[PDB]
Amino acid sequence: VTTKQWMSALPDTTNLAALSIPGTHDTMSYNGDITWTLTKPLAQTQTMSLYQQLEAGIRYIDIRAKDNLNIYHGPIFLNASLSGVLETITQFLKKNPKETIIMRLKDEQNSNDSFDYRIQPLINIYKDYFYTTPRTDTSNKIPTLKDVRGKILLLSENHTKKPLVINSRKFGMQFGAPNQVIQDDYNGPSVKTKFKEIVQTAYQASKADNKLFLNHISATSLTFTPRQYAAALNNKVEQFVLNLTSEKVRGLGILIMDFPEKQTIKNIIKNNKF
Ligand SMILES: O[C@H]1[C@H](O)[C@@H](O)[C@H](O)[C@@H](O)[C@H]1O
Repeated sequence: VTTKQWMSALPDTTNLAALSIPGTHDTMSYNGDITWTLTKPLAQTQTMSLYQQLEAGIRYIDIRAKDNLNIYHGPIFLNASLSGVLETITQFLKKNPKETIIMRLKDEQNSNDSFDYRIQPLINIYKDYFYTTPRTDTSNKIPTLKDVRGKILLLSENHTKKPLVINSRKFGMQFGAPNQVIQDDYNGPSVKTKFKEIVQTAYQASKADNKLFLNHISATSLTFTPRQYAAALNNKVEQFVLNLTSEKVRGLGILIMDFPEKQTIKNIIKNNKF
């Protein structure tokens, strides 16, 4: 099967939590302004553009914005807007209608509630492309592929600490909600330690089927760049996944990476059953 349409080949009845999904950390940090090129080794986390990542099989993206609706990496402008991102993602789903995309949307200045209101008009323009439930529904249950076909599962992260509610509909769910387990030890861990946490989280992910696992392979430190961690960790993660596939262990959750190589993404995909 093609990496461009790998989810379409999966059974409609499969739960989102039962899959091994390749994703990218700080998805848009593959280009940026002058400050971006000056701090390139510290800030860059990807080489492939958004459309290229989607075509390569990535189904989980990490978009970080500010109330001006532009994409940022802290104080660094990434030469992209949320509209441009939304249009790209939406075009991909229109072309490949069975795929689904998990999208973490973070506010870079978590000090304001103005982010929630400002993004609403833009998100509303693409309402037909978002997985949505009624406001009253607090079921929190993880959807089935049938329900998210050709749609975006939004994971909101901002000051309000609540899910994006536009009109009477609740858009996606809250990032960090009780139905998702997150491993995000980014703050300078040793390679050995980081690997243990990745492996432990993947192990726990296999035993459960009622929660979403966001397992970050990514990290930084004052003396080790994202590029350096990826070069050490990605291959180790890849071989671990290859092994588990032999033991018939599937549904490892969302493996969120920096600088993922095409072959690595394919092997994570192959962990699912077709
Ligand atoms: O710099 C970190 C890092 O990128 C983590 O992966 C992300 O989850 C945190 O929100 C962010 O502050």
